[PDB]
Amino acid sequence: VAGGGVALIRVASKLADLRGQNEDQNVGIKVALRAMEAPLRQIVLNCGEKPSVVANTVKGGDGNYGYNAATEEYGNMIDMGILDPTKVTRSALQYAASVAGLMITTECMVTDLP
Amino acid sequence: AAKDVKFGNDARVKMLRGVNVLADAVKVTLGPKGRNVVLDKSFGAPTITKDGVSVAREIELEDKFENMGAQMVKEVASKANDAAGDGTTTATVLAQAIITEGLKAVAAGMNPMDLKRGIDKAVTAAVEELKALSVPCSDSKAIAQVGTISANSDETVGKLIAEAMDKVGKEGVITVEDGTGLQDELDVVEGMQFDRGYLSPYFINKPETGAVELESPFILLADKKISNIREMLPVLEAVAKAGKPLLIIAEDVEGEALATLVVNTMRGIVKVAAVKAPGFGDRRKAMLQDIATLTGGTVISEEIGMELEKATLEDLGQAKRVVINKDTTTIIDGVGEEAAIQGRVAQIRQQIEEATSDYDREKLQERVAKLAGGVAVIKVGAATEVEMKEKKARVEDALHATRAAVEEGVVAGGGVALIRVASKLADLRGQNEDQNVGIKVALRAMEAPLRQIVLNCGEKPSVVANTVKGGDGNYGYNAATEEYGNMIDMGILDPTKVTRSALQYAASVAGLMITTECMVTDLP
Amino acid sequence: AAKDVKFGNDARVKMLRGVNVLADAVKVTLGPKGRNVVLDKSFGAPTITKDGVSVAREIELEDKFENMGAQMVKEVASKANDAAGDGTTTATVLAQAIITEGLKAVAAGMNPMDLKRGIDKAVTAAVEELKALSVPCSDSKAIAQVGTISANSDETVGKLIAEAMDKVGKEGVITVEDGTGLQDELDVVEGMQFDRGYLSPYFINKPETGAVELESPFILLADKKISNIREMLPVLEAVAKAGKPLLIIAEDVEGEALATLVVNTMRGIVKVAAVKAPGFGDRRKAMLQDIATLTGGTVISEEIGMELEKATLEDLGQAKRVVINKDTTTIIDGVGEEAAIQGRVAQIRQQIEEATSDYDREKLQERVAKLAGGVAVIKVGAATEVEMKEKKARVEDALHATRAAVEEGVVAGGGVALIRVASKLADLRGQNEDQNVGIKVALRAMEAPLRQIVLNCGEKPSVVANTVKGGDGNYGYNAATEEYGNMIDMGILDPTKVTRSALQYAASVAGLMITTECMVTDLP
Amino acid sequence: AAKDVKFGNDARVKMLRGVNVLADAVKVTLGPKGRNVVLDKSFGAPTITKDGVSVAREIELEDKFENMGAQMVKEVASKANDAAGDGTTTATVLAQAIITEGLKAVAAGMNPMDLKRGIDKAVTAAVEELKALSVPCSDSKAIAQVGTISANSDETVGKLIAEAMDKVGKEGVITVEDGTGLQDELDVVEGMQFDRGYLSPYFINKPETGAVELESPFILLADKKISNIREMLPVLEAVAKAGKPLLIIAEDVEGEALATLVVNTMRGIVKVAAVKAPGFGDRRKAMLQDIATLTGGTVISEEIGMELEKATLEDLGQAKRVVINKDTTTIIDGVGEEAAIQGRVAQIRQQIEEATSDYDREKLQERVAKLAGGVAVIKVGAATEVEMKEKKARVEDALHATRAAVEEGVVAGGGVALIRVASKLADLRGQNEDQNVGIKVALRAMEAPLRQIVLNCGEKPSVVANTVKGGDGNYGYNAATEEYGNMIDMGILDPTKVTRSALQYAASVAGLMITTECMVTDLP
Repeated sequence: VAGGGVALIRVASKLADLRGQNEDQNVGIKVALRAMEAPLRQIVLNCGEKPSVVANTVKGGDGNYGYNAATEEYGNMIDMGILDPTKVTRSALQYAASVAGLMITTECMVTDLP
Repeated sequence: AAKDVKFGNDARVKMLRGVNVLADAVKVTLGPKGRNVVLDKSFGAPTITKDGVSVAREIELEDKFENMGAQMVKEVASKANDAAGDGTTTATVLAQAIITEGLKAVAAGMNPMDLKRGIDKAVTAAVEELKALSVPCSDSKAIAQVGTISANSDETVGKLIAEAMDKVGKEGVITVEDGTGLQDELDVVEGMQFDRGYLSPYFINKPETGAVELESPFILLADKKISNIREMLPVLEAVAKAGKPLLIIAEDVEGEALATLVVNTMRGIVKVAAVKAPGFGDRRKAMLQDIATLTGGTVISEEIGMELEKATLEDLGQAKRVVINKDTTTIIDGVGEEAAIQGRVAQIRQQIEEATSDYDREKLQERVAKLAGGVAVIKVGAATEVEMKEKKARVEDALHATRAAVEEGVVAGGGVALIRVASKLADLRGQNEDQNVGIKVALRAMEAPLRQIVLNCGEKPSVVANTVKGGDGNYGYNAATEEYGNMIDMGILDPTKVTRSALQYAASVAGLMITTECMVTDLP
Repeated sequence: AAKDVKFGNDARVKMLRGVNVLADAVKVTLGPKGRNVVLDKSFGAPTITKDGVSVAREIELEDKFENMGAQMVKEVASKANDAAGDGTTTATVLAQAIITEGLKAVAAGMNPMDLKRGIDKAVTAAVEELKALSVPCSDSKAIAQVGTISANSDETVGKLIAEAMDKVGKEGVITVEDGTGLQDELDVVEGMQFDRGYLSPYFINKPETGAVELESPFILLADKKISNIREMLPVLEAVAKAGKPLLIIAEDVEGEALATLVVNTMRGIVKVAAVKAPGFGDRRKAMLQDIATLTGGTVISEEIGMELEKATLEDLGQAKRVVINKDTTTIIDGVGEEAAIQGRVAQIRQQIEEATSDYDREKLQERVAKLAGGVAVIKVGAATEVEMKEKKARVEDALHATRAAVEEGVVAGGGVALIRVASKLADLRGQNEDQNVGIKVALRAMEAPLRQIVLNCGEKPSVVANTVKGGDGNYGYNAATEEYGNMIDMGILDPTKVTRSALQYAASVAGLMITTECMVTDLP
Repeated sequence: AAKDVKFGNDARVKMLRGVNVLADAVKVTLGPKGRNVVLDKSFGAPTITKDGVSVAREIELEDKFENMGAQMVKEVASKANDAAGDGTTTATVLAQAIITEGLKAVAAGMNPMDLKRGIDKAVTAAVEELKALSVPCSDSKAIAQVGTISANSDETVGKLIAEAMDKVGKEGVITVEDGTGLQDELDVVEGMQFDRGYLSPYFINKPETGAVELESPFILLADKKISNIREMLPVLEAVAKAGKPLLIIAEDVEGEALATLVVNTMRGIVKVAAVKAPGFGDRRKAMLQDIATLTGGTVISEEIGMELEKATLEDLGQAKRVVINKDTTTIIDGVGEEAAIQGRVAQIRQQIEEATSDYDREKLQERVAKLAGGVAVIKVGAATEVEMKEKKARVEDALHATRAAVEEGVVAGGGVALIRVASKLADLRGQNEDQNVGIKVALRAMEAPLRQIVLNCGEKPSVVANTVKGGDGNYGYNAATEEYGNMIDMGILDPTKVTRSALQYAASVAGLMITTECMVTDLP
């Protein structure tokens, strides 16, 4: 799928309608979606860019329309040669979400005294 | 002397941090199930109130910067209350909203000057989209209804207001006084009202309304500036006698004279208030005369060798009661001869028969109006002095809401009017992505009032907001009975003029702060 | 008493550190998208302004040294505003630029006295290279156009100014007052104006413009110095009567007398202002007379046994209104007999027919000019007192910019005039590498104004600057519409006199500070 | 374990603060009026040196972060000395320069990744602009001249080098040993040299040059990795006998075996050094043979059931002397039969007559070269052992500078070569303003070396720099005689290869640090 973190940002803009059983769960959704923009927004940021402009632009298009941050030029990511094995993007996300979940649901920590 | 200066981001969080204290303290009194705020008072027992206006008056932080922030939204938010007689708490919770997301967007790197224009546009639109939602209100059948709703449903009050507006017109002048017992009284008396406020607070003696008030006072009409009390002594100490308070109307009062008076008002040595003559130029000189005629007595203009010394007690004017606001002076019942005044209007009309212009005509038939219209004076009556002072309070408030609906109509209350107007502009866009955010920020903010009212009621803000955004028109949510429906029909409304004001004003300051880069203040 | 002394490098960073606070606080206003600066005010609601002049007036740091630094660029930067009625913020952001790189170069080991000369050269050149870029402005078709652009495009104002200059000449005297209603009035009255300022601030009562102002005052003309009030009592308390303010014109007022008066002006016990007689020598004595004739009344010169005691009330002068600036006294409408004044000019002309010199001739036909030219008085009119006081403000400002264009022409605004002048001197060199740096520093600095205006607009300073440096003439960048082109044609200009001023002044102080090795101040 | 992490700006000043200690301590040695640096030594009398290399070896700060910074420029700066035999101090003062203004620009808000590219460009250019300024050096008339200048003008040394290069070619192999008395000796012996360094310092025993050195040692040629000493015991203790040091050449030595040996070298129980066989693949296997033939003895490859146990003493190789550097092994005088070796070259040439490729051909005629070229061995002679050990030092250094000129030519010394190259690129620009700064920073930096040499001489850096930037070519400033002119002619030059190196390397680390955002290190 499209690299440079766009694959995620696209998938996110496609689920704006998604909802859950109650307002909390909705936030739960909105939090995860908001988060999926991090990778891209950081790549951009590392490049001394304007994260918001570039993110909104990518969220505007459809498909693998991304932003080759290497040449500051938008277009199709796969054609430009910027991609990531779907398996890694899926993994990174599922895993991140796993630990994120666990910690958000932690109430107690036990450890050794210094 | 030495100052402290903060810049950009640093200086902004300080302001926000400050306004948050203001907004959060004042917004818990918002909405039917609003909570109490306990205002400790110097010596005595605290004050428990739910009046946002009172809570804001006291708020004032310690950090010089945070204060400015809070002090800034207060200056404007009160501007809304002074225009429609209500909607301060509203304008405040609004400004907090705009400001919060706005400064959030700035940190997000976006441009300030654009977020601003984007906001002012989203508002400019909401205001027109609001005039359309506005249900008219012209037949005295409606006046009597709005005045009623604006007084916990006392069909008496509504009627009273109406009977009055009927005697002097919607543009007339209506005054409220204490009754002489059970049963209400109403009638018009030779009076007048111009747009001039007190030349300084302090004179105020009815902080309940924030205005001055004088019984059977004297009116000093002098065409000239006054900065030296030495010209008052002759005809000022002669007023300490008779104990009759004195109203000075002159082109203006400055420094020495003014300060000297602002002093004596607290030191009880004579209670006098003075304000600027109305208008300017030759017209001011003429209007000064109108007043004199209407209140009996004469004007003291240098133009004819008259000095404030060669002025006895009869040269002075006199009426049965005056009332000064932050920007309004109104003379009630003038000693003026009901025959001489009729003669002055004679001239003014034979001066229109020589109106070699259009502007000149209006301004003249605008003067006969004041001088010939008179003033309606409602005297609230009740069973006991308490009930009465209370009712006179409700009437005074209903008389305010009424005039705001008669001017611009009314709209759904409970904060729905705004939330509707907002859902109607989701398509709205601007010149660039920043300006678009500017728009989306303002729209998002317009939900604050409702979402808070709901929140104060231990509800689910989101559910209730979406539901209201679903319907159309004045389909709202009477938070008092947890039941949706038409707001106007349920009796939950706000004079369009106050909702428009609260918004325009909140947006004003929000904009200014989002576009501030530097703050300068004193060192602690 | 005990002092603190800092030296060389140590003492310099302190100044810079100080001027930076001044410059940064004031420059965020620069250009179309300028931001607001919130100035906290003792008691009341803060003041939100974008006026660089107001922001600077308040800045004053705590560190005794840093202050001097900031206080130093303010003394000069204001000198520019007093000369062309504008360009203070500019001169400031300029001095920051020069100073920053300059002290940077000093640390770099280079010589200070050379960096200076290198800078003064780069400037001396920029000023001539600026007179050339200057588009003339002499036909009243242009006056009426500049006056217009200098007032948000009110073609009325421009016209008004022109009609005035047409009556008294480009060198005439134009005064602005309040109107007597709708419609403007203009006409010339027997008046005069000399180059003398108030003998002390405080007298000021219109801090809005920083000047004095007296209505139908009295003018005391005494040829002699005055340091003892004991000579005023007879003819000063006699002025407390009639309440008519008093203007004292004497060779000079010192200590006891002066202080004693500066006191009473705040204590309201009589509002009087006094200034030094014009010129010096025998001419001063003669001009004093001119004034007397023009304002009716007589001069009190010791030369003939006259004492300030044997002076009644008619011996005194009198006019309908006076106005004192930091360096200008102007008498408007003199009681003087329109027949006696005509007789004085008789002498002065029969005294030129005996002009055994050239200098002597000019100075005389220079007096008839003042005494015979009179003064033009514009009375701004508007619909309401508010609109009017506002318009009168715009006219007063346009009347200033106009006179600065009539004298030296106008050039492209938005800071391009400077950036152009800079790109034209890239070849310029001096006596040694240091002086060359001196040049390059000043040139680099002349881009600050534009680069800031652009920056305030969330732009890319570099792109925009290079582009402007690419073209030629008044090819600029209207930052208000993000579109390049001819600045004069787009209506974005600045009187050459102000741009020249801002630059010359900024360079002055920048030079002085770069050449400072020691600072002495009080111990905290 | 627990670590300390610093970020961005915070972490950068730490590095800089660190590298500054390094640079300032090392640069005060620069050029002829270079000062001394006193290096305290554990027990004994301090060491007074002007050798920047030695001063840097010792520098190592306490603050974990600052250290890294200093430790980072050292890693690279030494890389320059290892490539051209000189130019470390240079590369350091350079890196300080780039880094200082660079991080200064970052704080100025500019982009790091751009400053970098701008710098690398400015360099990429300076390198080509340097190859052009480079005066060739091919005729043995020049070699003998450069070798001379690179030895305080001992025309003997220069000649000696030349006579040698003449026998083995510019690409030959030249060795320097102690002489057998007065008079120098030179001759070629059956030897060889490959690009493999010691498998670990410590083995080093001539820290004066930082290399190993063995007299009439044994050479162990085994095609295989070795990590277990248990395979050495049989043929290692048999080497403790005869006391003849041992050189192990195997595919590689790891852990247990390696460590075990690095131990014994300090514990005197046998002095052996080992290095990796040359090349890789089948060629490595073949080259291993070449060595064996050349040094008499055989290879022990598992491929044919041979074990490091069934290996006597004659199976082992032997030569008259070896020398290992950080990346170079060189065998001098092999026991190998001058008749058998001639037979091996027989095969290698009849293997080229079957060269079904081009690559394959070069790599083969590259082997005969090593195996048939032999090694030139210069034996410095002098009057006394002292004079001699000293001269042998000079020759060893001149032999290095010479080879760096023979490869890439020579350019003006005293830091002018760089300052010239810099003034030639003033026009150079990049894709954006940041990159431009990147360029300007690198150029400004290239003046450091000269400006320091001058400074060490109590001169006026600026004057002298501008003067040199005025002229063209190798017009420099012999700081030794305060007289300008042609540097090459005056005898002040540097092998182009070292100047190019110092620059490329300095720029490398400078870049990396300017682009660092995070540092992680151990907690104190």
